[PDB]
Amino acid sequence: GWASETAALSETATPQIDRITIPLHELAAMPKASQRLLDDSAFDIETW
Amino acid sequence: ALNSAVAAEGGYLVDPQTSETIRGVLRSTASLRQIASVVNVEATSFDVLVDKTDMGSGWASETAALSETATPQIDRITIPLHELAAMPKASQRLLDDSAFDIETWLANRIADKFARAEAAAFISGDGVDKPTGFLTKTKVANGAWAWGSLGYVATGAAGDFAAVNASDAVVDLVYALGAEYRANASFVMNSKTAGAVRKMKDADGRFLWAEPARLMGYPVLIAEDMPDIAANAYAIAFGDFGNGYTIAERPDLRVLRDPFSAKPHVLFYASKRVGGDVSDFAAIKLLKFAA
Amino acid sequence: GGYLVDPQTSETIRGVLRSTASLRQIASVVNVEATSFDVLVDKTDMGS
Repeated sequence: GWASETAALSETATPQIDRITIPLHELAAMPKASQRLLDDSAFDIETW
Repeated sequence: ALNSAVAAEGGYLVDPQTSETIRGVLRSTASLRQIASVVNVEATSFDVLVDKTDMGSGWASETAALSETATPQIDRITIPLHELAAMPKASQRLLDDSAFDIETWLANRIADKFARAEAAAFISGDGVDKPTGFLTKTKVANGAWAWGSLGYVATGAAGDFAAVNASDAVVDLVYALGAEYRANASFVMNSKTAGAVRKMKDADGRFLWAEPARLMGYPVLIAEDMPDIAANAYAIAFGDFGNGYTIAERPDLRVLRDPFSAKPHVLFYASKRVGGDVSDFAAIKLLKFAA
Repeated sequence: GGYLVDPQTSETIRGVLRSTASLRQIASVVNVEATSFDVLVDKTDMGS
């Protein structure tokens, strides 16, 4: 603030630091493919 | 564009020209420093060494077996060299926007106050944290004069000078001082004592005493810190302060500006340190008004 | 200290700005060192 010609000029204020956390979770998927329908199938399911 | 008197019709184009230097009341400077013994000393104290006595001469015979003669005993006097400090507070917004030189004026106005505050200590100051003036030196009647004391001559009447033979207490004070100290000696009075001296007039109304304002031919230092003519006061002193009084000082003024204590101000802290008391007690006589 | 401040004073005295368009930059300006100027025109034309 404007100090003015005469004043004590006390301590004003300081930005209060706040911390935001990005917990970094994981994204998972487990397609359960049978073994039969994996080698007797003409389509490559393991790459599909 | 018209007359410079009325404001709107061209009166705003004037700008009063201010002073060159910021003047001030010209206060007393007769400080006894210019007549006493000022010695630069960068220490905690000054220790003078005097010879309170003298030797003995023989006038030896042709066959006399010369004996040992006297030898002057020696006195040491310690000038404590106290300090004098003043701390004026000037705003920082002022110092910036103040076309004069406020710092140089503050140091020049302080050095005027110090040269004036130490003039009181050299005359009537006591011993605590300040030089002892020659008035606090156990004044003893003259004739019964010892070394550790200042002599004085009495006037007669208590309130003022003698009732009948006035102006004899002044002349015998002169000739009670020693022909070698009177060579360069001077009275010390205040403004209202030197006035009461000039008002002294003979039996016909004419002044009996005939810019430096000397008295009986000897100079007069018009102090402002000696006592005036009271019931039992020492209003007039006279002596060779060139040898009687010694001043010890550091010939500078240490100013420490402090922008930190008072934050929007600067708070100049200046302090020179000076001390001094009488070193030759035989060289200062006094005029007590008691009896 | 409030007596010895002496504000600055805007080295040149300014004024409100007025328009400079004066019809001189479209009209005909004739330097005439006389009591008056004449012009000679042809209010009509010839015949054929």
